[PDB]
Amino acid sequence: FDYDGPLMKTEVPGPRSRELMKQLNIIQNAEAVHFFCNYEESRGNYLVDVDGNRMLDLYSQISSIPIGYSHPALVKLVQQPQNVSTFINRPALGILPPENFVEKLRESLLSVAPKGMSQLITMACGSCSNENAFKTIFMWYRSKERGESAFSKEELETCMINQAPGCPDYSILSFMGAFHGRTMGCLATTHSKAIHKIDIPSFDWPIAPFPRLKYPLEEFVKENQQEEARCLEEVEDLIVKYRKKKKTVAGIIVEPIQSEGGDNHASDDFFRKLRDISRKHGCAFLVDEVQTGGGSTGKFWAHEHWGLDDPADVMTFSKKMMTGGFFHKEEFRPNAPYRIFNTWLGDPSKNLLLAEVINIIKREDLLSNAAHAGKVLLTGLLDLQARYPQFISRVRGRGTFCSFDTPDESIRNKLISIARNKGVMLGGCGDKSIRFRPTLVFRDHHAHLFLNIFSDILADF
Amino acid sequence: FDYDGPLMKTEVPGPRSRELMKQLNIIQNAEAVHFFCNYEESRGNYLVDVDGNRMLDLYSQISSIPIGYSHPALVKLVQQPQNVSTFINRPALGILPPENFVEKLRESLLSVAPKGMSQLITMACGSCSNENAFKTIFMWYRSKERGESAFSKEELETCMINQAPGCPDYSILSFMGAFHGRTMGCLATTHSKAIHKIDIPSFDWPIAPFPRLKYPLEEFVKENQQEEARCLEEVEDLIVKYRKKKKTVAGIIVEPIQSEGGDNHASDDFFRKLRDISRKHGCAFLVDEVQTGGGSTGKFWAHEHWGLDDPADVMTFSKKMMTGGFFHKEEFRPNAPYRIFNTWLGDPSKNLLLAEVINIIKREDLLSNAAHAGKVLLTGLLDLQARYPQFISRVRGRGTFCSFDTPDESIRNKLISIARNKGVMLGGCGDKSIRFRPTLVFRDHHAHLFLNIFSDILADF
Ligand code: FES
Repeated sequence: FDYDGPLMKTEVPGPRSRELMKQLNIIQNAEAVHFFCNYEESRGNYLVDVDGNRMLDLYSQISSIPIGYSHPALVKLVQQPQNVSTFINRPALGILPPENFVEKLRESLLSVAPKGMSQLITMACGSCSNENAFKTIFMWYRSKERGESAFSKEELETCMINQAPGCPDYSILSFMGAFHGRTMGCLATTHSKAIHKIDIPSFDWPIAPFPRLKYPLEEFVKENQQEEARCLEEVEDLIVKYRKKKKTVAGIIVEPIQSEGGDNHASDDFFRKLRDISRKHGCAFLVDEVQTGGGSTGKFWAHEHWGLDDPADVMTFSKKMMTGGFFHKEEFRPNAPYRIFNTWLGDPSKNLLLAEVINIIKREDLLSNAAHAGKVLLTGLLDLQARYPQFISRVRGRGTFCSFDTPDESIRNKLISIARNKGVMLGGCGDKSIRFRPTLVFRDHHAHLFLNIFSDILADF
Repeated sequence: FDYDGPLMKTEVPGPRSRELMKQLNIIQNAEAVHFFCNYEESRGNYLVDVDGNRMLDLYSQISSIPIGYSHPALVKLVQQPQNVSTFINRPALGILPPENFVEKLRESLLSVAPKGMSQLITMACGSCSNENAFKTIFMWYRSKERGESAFSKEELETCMINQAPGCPDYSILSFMGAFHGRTMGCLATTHSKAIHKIDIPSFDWPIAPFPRLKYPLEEFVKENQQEEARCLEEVEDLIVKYRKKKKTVAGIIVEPIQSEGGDNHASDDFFRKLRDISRKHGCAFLVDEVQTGGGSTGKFWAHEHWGLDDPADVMTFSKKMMTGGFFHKEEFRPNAPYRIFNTWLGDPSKNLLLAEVINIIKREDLLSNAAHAGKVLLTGLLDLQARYPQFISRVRGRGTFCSFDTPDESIRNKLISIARNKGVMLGGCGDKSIRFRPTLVFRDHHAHLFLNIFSDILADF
């Protein structure tokens, strides 16, 4: 169920990982590879590599492993003879769903629907979740402008050759620091790192500032309100400007906490006021919970903290949820089939696993546990921040979704490398931040284990 | 392995399907659903629905099931204890690949690499395959223009805010009638049906005509030559035109047989000459084999019929291949990591299945089987075309990738509906075509089962 602590045999990557990396690098650029893994031996919060190292994994495959490695409840699912068909007969779900499709959706995604959103479409990853949410929003916007009218002859002819009016020049507004995926639509709304964006054609869509809070929060209450207000004003200005340019903003996308761009937080007030700005200008409000969703902030969806009855029009998800997709309000339901569509629309085998994951999260109270273990973690980070101000700053988080900055990227990288060799896997986000993304079976004692290991690391650093 | 023929109990959709379709329609638009399926009872070439109907399936989940339903070799894989981890521990493949990653690629995709393409990146579907192929091509074209110069100050700045020169105004040339996926980059190269395109923002990229062959091929040799030469000229004119527009064509994307757009074929000669045009103007030649790939034309990749040692720069695949991805030439390898990247990059459980699928295709000589079973099907279609000229025209195919036209969409849909009630599932493409996409365990005797059912339908029509 759970190993007792990490156990290191070699530096990481070790000799066997380096050999496999060399082989992989023949067929593709393999420079991003950290090391090669023995998933069969990995269990709970512990990842085992091919050199026999066992590390405490606080990165969880870029936040996508919900209840740990080799979870016994999922092992038993794969072992049931009745589930074999689900793994080897993949349907074109849009046209030929399996008998249990709706019941399995009730056991899983529908049991955790966000407030106000009765509709659900499934997708296989976070990028096609967001792309199809964009499309759903453009279709809804044009519907407001035209319907209940038929498509015009001119629209139908021009859309086949990539021309207006069939292909409108509408826009989605996004934020600096955002990350929403890397397919060409998503990528236009992504503003994380130059290397993600460069040499790829884009869209002239509006880009607003996301707030940069000053820390510690109790000392900058007024400065941070002013910063949030200034950003809200620029959002509203942009929407007016792009309407004048004939590039109407049909929707606004935002993450509840910006991840890849550097764990940027903002107050619940900011998001509430942003939701209002959205409604006020007839913009669909798209909340991207691909990384924040699934419980690590202490609530199943992070937008739940805003306490709104109408938090959004569309919400996308993936990663911990195993499958992707988006919930949406009834009024965003496409008016005809084959507009939001692709071959597979997810995968029933992922829904099979997700239903059991959701069952475990509920039965074992793991939302509460993330709040609790996350408070232990953050408390400890604040203490190390106090004791090592020359290395640690802007300690921040919600639930286990925590982070801090280091003075620069070289130190960030050195700390992550040292930590890994000591048995703890950490992720970097932004320039010089270190981020935590523990699985949902991360408990108090894992937090205390990390803190005691990292404390020793700082003392020797 | 397989039943002996279809066995119908009810109209399709029957009462239990119509009840499930009503439930699903509460949570999403379910108007595209044909019926609900019992995949556990489905076997080989036969799909069984929830009302107990057993249909000969000649659509195979939109040409994505490679060796039929519930194949016993695939059943065995899921039953093996050693494989449980591959199904429940999904890795972030770009950073933390499993120990067997490279070896399982040697057992599967690399054992069928196209000529001249040493590189391989995996993706989870056809859309992100084509999206990342576009990006790979744009990065390559820019590298041609700048290398050995590094990224300029201005580029690194402008790319973060969606502007040139960081974000170039390059284009991908695509063909009328094409289908390449529905994410916003793919969608700009798709020109299949207005319903796919309407109300979605697009890119101003060049669109060339795809040859429309006249049948019988034997009576139109000169005209078909001239038609292809006309299209080739128009492609080359578009590349020149768009270079002047300062919207340089970085690549050309084409299907070896256009599927969704209406099963449009062209000669092998046309494709060789198109490949040469691409090279001549320094465009990458991107061949989309998401639907034609995996054996049904008699060769593993449909471009293999062209007989070239250098058939393309990049080739994408998905559907029958279980996983997506693209092969490409070494000169197209990304210079830096994190440019072509996403969380999952495919799924090792699909590679596990695909290695076994490829083993079966080889051991059971299924490429040659598809050429033979396809010839028998096409011979029978030609006979029906001679006997029923009021309903059947332009019979055409390669391997089991066959199709014919009916007089109008209304008749097409009625014939599909009648055939389904008589035990055979067919697909449509374009305005008024009926298409065949049988699985690779479709045999000459299944061709005759279909032909005899369809002959009775046509006599009573
Ligand atoms: S774009 Fe989501 S799986 Fe391909």
